[PDB]
Amino acid sequence: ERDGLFCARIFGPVKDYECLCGKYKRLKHRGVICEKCGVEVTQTKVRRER
Amino acid sequence: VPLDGGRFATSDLNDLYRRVINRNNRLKRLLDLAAPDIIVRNEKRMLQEA
Amino acid sequence: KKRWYVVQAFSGFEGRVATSLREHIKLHNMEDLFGEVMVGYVLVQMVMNDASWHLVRSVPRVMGFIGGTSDRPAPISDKEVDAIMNRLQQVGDKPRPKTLFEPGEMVRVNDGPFADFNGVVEEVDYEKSRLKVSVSIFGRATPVELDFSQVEKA
Amino acid sequence: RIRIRLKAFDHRLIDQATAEIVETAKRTGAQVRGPIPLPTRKERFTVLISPHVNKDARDQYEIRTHLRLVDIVEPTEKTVDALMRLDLAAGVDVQISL
DNA sequence: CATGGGTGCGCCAGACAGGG
DNA sequence: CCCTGTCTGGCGTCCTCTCACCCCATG
Repeated sequence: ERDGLFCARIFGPVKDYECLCGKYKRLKHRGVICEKCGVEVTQTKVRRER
Repeated sequence: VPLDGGRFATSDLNDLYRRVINRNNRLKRLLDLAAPDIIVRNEKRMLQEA
Repeated sequence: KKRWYVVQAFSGFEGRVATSLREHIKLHNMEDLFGEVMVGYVLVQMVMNDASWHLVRSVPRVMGFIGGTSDRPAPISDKEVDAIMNRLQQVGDKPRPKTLFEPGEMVRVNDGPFADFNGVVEEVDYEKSRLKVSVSIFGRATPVELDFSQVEKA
Repeated sequence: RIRIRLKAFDHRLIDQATAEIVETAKRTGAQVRGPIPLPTRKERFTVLISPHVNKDARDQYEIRTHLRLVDIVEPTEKTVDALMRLDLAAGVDVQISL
C-alpha cells in the first residue's frame, strides 16, 4: 500500500537496493527517493528493525 | 506469507493493527465534521478496547 | 413530544435494520410512539417507555442504545451533529484545492512520476484547474501540468 | 495525450533523436501517434563584413531551428517517467505539455 | 467485491469486600 | 479495624512423525 500497514517511505523497499520499480537497478545511488513513489533504498532485513 | 493455494494466510497482529487504524481514522473523522458526545464516547471507547 | 435517540446496528445492514424497524412499528402498532428513522448508527425519533425500548431492542440485528446508562438511555447531546451535515454537504458540492501553483510562483510536486520535485509555474489555469509548472528532470525543467492538490505552494 | 515538442539546430540530430524517444515509449507505452515534423524557423542575419566603407560586400547567414512532434498516446505512469525524466541528446531542446 | 462483527479441573494465593 | 468469605488470576514434562484445514457474502 502507498502509506498503509505495509508502507514503502515509512519503512523500506521490499527488494534489496531496488527503490521502487523503475529507479536504481544497480549499485551506485543507494538512498535517493524514487521520483515515481516515496520509498527508502536499503537491504531486505532493514524492515525487520524499523 | 501465502499458503500453497495462493490466498495470503495473514497473521493475527495484522488484524489487531488494522482494527486500531480503522477505528482511529473513524475517530479523527469524528473530530473534523465530527458528531455528538454519545457518538464520540462510543468511538473513543471502541478505540480504547481495540 | 418525541425526542431523538441513537441506535447501534450491525454496520453494513443498516438500511435493512431501518426497514425492519418501520415494519416492527407497524406490526406492534405503537404508531403514536415513533416519528421517523434517519440514516453504523440509526437515528430514531421516539419516546421512552420500557415497552418501546424492548420493541427497538427486539428489532433484529440491533445491539442496543448508546447513552449514559442502560436503565434510562440518553437522548441527543448534540456536540457536532449540525457540523457533520454542514461539512459533508460542503465537501460533496466541491473541494478546496487552493490554486497552489500560481502564475510566476515556485511549487512542489508530491504526485505522479514527478513526486519529490520542485519547479515554477510559468502558466496557470484557474478555469481548467491546472498549473503549468516544469520539473528539472536530468536538469531539463519538464513543463508538466499538475493540479493544486497534486503540487504544494513553495 | 501528451504533446512532445522538441527543438534542435541539426536536422540529422533532431531526427536521429526522435527514433529513440519513441523506442523508449513503444517499448513500454506501446502506442505513439507518430513523428510529426513542423515547419522550421529560418532566421537570417545579413550584415556587413568590412570594418569601414564598401557597403556592398555582405555575407548572408541563416540559423535553422527545427521542430518535431510525436504526441504520445498512452498516459500510463510507466511511459510518463520513461520520457519526462529520461531526456537525452545534449544540445536538443525538448519541452512537453500534458 | 469490501468489510465487518458453553455448562466435566483443581490447588494456591493474594486482592477485594463483608461482616464481626 | 480484625478476622472471614468471595472473586479472579496463574499454572500445570520433553523431543518427534503424519494427517486435515484455514471468513461469509452479496447488493
